[PDB]
Amino acid sequence: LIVVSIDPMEYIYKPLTHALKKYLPQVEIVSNLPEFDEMKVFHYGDYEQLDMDKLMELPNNYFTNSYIYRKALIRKHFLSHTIQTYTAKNPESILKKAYLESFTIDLDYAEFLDDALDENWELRQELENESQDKWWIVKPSGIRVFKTIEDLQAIFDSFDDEDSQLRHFIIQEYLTNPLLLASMDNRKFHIRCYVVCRGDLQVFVYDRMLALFAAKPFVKDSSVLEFDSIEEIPNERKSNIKEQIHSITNDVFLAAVNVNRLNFQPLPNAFETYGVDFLIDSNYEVKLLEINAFPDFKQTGKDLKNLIDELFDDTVKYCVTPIFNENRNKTDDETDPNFVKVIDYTSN
Amino acid sequence: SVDRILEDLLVRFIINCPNERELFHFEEASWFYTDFIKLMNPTLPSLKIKSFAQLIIKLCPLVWKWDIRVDEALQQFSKYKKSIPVRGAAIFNENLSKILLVQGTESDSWSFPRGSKDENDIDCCIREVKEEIGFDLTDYIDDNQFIERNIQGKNYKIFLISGVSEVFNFKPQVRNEIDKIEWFDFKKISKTMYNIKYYLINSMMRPLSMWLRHQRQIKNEDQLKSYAEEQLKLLLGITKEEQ
Amino acid sequence: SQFVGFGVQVELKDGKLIQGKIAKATSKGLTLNDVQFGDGGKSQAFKVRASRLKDLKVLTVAS
Amino acid sequence: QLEFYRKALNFNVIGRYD
Ligand SMILES: [Mg+2]
Repeated sequence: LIVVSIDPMEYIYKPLTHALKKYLPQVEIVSNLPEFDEMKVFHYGDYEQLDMDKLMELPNNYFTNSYIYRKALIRKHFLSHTIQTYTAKNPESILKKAYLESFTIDLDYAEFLDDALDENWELRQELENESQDKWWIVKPSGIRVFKTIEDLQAIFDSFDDEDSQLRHFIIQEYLTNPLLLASMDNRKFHIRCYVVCRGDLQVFVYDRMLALFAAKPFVKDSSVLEFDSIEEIPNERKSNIKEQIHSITNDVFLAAVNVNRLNFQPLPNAFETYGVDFLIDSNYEVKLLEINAFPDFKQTGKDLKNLIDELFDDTVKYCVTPIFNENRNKTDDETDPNFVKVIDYTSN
Repeated sequence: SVDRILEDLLVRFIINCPNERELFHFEEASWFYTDFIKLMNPTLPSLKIKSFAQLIIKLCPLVWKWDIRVDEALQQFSKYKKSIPVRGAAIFNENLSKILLVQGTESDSWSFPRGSKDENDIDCCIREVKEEIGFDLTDYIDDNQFIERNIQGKNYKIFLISGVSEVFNFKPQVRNEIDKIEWFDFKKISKTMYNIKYYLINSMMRPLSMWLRHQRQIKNEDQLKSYAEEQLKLLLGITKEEQ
Repeated sequence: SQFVGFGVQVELKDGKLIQGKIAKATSKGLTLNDVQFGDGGKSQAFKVRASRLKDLKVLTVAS
Repeated sequence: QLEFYRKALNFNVIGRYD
């Protein structure tokens, strides 16, 4: 069975259903699964409209496109603490260098900011110690830059006189060392990357990835470009850029399993896909910002959509097909050059 | 007429059935006329799931296929859907402008605060709001107002609350279950509806809106009842408290 | 003064309670149309003076 | 029967509403 609870209008229908027919035509695509409510059911839906009990309880029956507990990577707060602890154990890794430390703040309008800053001591000091420290950014979860806590004091003084009726804020280290491309009007860009996660636990970096540029050169036109399509970046630096991406994703996925099992936890009966965001620095170093689950695939245009097709192909080929086929499948599979198996495991 | 509605209701729901479950069609029709005809034709009776389902069996007895009981079939439908039940509250502010929403620790979608082996629906809602927001909704809960929809097995029964303080310093009792709590301007949600992720609220934008209007007429007039209560006492002569 | 139509309830010290819709409001008296009494009596016209009044509540607004 | 009568009853709802 194939339960496609997600809307037909939605973007990832033609790339996902056309791969869910190419590999599994002897199986039937069905929209709503609550009719039966024991055999093999795959279900691609949206997190909120997924059945969790049916997945963690009947493992060999239900199979889906999401893991239940996985807040260790997806939530910024839990992501920052996850790399910190991994590095405080394996300091040898890249992860610390690649990571752009990001804090959050509960700010009730009546409540001051010193008290909501004293509320996050882990942030307080990062703003208190300033010697050579990275210029900080404030997302309203507008976007502003500072260095002092007193610099941030004044930004928060603006918000009332400008309307404010906002509680949740994010603080991240903004680095002024980016990559400015003369071919791209020197428009600031970041990279979106797709990772796939089969069961307990395989990790696959999809090696076709998009370069996404902000329209304003400082704070020619081509909004979204495959990064593997950038004529300016050298091929021997481009591939090293890809290597750093593969190593970050290596160190950051296991950095979750091994920290606390309860926070991030994979299921042998499900698979997951995330949008791992980085930034290329001037000295050609990639710095990651956030891992996002159920990412907006629509971002990759209507042209560059085959980028999302080849992904949906490899997510069906490497994730949905072994649910219904043989146990020979493992040694029989052939490694795609754009779907690298960065991680392999033996469940629990 | 009253029976012209009951007719039209079967013409919209009961007749969309062919070609090929009829218990959902029956629930959906009962919800439509419960969360729309109630607020518009206030005189009409708020007939139950079983009752309204029987009311059709008497008028259109040609639509019923088998010889299996009416009450027995609604037992069967609820028997099928008896997996995990969910209850929640739609919490609005004093001015009826904003609704208080929560965003989960695992999902970025914004739903009403939602979530017992023996306790009833009201106790579940009171306890889940107290665990995810901090405010013990006991004082504000009205048992006769709610919306209901079953999403892929799980039944969702949301209670409707208004007059809640915007100033209130809400904080979760269960820290790693509710990531964020925020007030959303109602007018804005309706316009944004189709980048921001909204779970259950989207399925009930219309009944929530209608109820807000109903709760506003009732508030604006309740004010002119207090006005006249006073305006009549401060003229109706010998009026005090002797006991 | 145009308080006509406002259905009001009047609680009294004698032991009686009277509902009914207001017809006239005056500093000396309150007059009711379709007055129902908590003694099992319904009358179409009631006249009650300011002095013989104890408690009041404004039951409903006009239609 | 039902198919045909349905072509006569639903008409008294579309013509009366809008
Ligand atoms: Mg606070």
